[PDB]
Amino acid sequence: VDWTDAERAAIKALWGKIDVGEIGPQALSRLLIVYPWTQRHFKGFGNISTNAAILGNAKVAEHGKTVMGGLDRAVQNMDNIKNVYKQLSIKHSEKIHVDPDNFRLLGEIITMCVGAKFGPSAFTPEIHEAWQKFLAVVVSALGRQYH
Amino acid sequence: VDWTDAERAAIKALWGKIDVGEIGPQALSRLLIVYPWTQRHFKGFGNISTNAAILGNAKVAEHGKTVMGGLDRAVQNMDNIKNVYKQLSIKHSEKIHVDPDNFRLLGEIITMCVGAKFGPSAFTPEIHEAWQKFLAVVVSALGRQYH
Amino acid sequence: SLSATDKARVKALWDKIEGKSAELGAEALGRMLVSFPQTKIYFSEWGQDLGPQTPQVRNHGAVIMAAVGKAVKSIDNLVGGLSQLSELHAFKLRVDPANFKILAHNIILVISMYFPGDFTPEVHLSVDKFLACLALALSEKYR
Amino acid sequence: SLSATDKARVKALWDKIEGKSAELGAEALGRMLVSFPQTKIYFSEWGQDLGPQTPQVRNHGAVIMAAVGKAVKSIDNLVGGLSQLSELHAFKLRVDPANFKILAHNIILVISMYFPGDFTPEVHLSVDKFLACLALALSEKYR
Ligand code: HEM
Ligand code: HEM
Ligand code: HEM
Ligand code: HEM
Repeated sequence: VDWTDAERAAIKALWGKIDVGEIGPQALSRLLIVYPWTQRHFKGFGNISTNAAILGNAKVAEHGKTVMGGLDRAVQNMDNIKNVYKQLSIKHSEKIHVDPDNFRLLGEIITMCVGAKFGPSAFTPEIHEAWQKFLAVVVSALGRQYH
Repeated sequence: VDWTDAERAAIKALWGKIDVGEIGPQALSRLLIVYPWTQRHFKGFGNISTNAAILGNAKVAEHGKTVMGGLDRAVQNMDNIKNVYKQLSIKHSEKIHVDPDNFRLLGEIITMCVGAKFGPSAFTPEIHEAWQKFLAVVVSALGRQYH
Repeated sequence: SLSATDKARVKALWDKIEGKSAELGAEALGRMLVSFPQTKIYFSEWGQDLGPQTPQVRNHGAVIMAAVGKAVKSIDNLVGGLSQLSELHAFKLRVDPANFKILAHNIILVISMYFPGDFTPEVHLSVDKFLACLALALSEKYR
Repeated sequence: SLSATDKARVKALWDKIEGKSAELGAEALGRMLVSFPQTKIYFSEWGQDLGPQTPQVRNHGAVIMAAVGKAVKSIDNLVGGLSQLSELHAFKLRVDPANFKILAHNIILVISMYFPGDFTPEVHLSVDKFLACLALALSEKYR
């Protein structure tokens, strides 16, 4: 939708600092810890029954990286997000049936993790702003089919 | 999106029994009563400070009818809902800023009012089903711009 | 929080709709599965496809309404009186909290649909507050 | 509900972040207005356009965090200790409950952003549970 150069810049610039394999694992791990009902969706990850089980489980770390790769797909196609997320929508919302609001929760956890990594001087109100408009779009593109 | 004849039928058939000027007022009135924080948006309706104030206020009854006319616009354009709601989206979500979840709340109250009017033998699980897929679409088409 | 007034309103409604609860619960559950298919994922062990007509659902219908009838009876301490349903839901089954809203809606829908004259605006408020409080008690064992 | 453990975790965090609350609140409020413009509708009386740099917001920042510091101090009865903020928010201003989630997020975001080493997964859980409980106490006077 309407992205400005200022927005693309801030977002691209931020995705470019982020180390996917580090923020991804931490984010997906927090989702599972802080909001434990999300665990029901990853029954195929094995041992995630305790918080240390979770923090150590390599399958969780692996999947956290897949999520960041999924986000990269959008940062790479910022003007067609909805169409390029054609598959991820269907999977999550037509097959798995993740309640929409969980997308927001993981979106928030990543932002928070992005925050704790870079600080208030890189993750400024201005960046934070472009970034949030970005996740709001991803979130919207991820859901649908359930209703 | 994908509407079947069975769905269009049930929906059209139901909209055709409904008396807009009767369900509308009751629905908008309940919204204001049951979820009072929605009152902040209708400050131009005058006296709605008490539940009887609300139930009697003609401005509330008038507006409830405008809401049902807005829904008629969709029942009339079931395959372009999103585009025909181009204006209502902007108003509610870009100008007024009604939190999205309120759309769901009014959607639920109307359904409930539709329910109390016709009963379990007209508002069957089958109808209830087509109807819900319908409001889910309206709700989605009404919001956006806020994020 | 439920006020004493709220409790008094829920009590009058429940006493009035009791008995018929069994059909109301069958209806409520039966309608959630059909109208909000995302909820069916929690009942995939059940057989025939899930509507009011399947036995499992119609029997589980009376079950929920029985628990709800019991919640009304302990309206002064839903937390304490609901800790086992919470451990079952929030801990054992890992139900997404977002679904409590769905069942509640289908329940209020059924009530208004059965006792319309009695589900006045003021009652609708209290019964909605109660169901919201019920979900809160059930979300107790999540974290 | 907050468990004693939860309370103990919120207490350790708060004691640690106190003082800096004033800048954290300025930041939190400043970020909500900018990142979630739908919230600005509640502050249209304020002047300069709303960011962390405007005085009204930076001063109201310390204000919220002061109330939050006070909530922590009455963590055993947020309802009773918060009834006046609730009457103000839920009754006087008619704030949409859906916004409490927004402020909370911006607050946790600021905390993690300022005391990252201290906002571990377990803390994040408790502080999120507390903020959720806070909103519950403030939503007390809605209906
Ligand atoms: C920022 C939001 C999210 C993004 C971008 C995202 C991205 C992804 C990606 C890239 C995949 C791989 C898809 C494929 O197989 O083609 C995936 C799968 C999956 N995601 Fe997400 N996801 C998000 C949020 C969530 C949430 C909140 C949940 C859970 C509550 C969830 C549950 C799953 C599940 C269960 C799978 C497949 C796993 C399995 O079979 O065990 N996702 N996601
Ligand atoms: C089924 C969902 C809804 C429908 C179809 C709907 C429809 C309408 C329609 C047809 C109008 C007239 C628009 C125009 O001026 O062109 C309108 C205006 C308005 N609606 Fe909605 N609406 C819905 C939900 C809501 C909710 C949930 C709120 C409040 C929480 C809301 C707040 C308003 C306001 C404030 C106005 C303009 C009023 C004024 O200036 O005083 N609407 N709506
Ligand atoms: C919020 C109101 C709810 C109440 C009063 C309620 C009540 C109950 C009761 C009484 C039982 C039977 C327990 C037993 O056999 O020991 C139960 C089980 C269960 N509930 Fe809930 N429930 C509620 C919400 C939900 C929701 C929102 C879902 C998810 C869509 C759900 C999913 C389940 C499942 C999957 C079972 C186990 C069923 C089986 O296979 O026997 N419940 N619930
Ligand atoms: C959930 C956490 C919240 C806390 C701890 C909090 C705390 C406070 C405090 C301490 C005051 C100052 C009261 C006074 O001057 O007497 C206040 C006022 C107010 N709050 Fe909140 N607040 C919260 C959430 C919100 C939210 C979600 C909004 C809406 C976006 C909001 C809107 C307002 C407004 C509009 C005022 C009056 C401001 C003025 O013009 O002076 N607050 N709040």
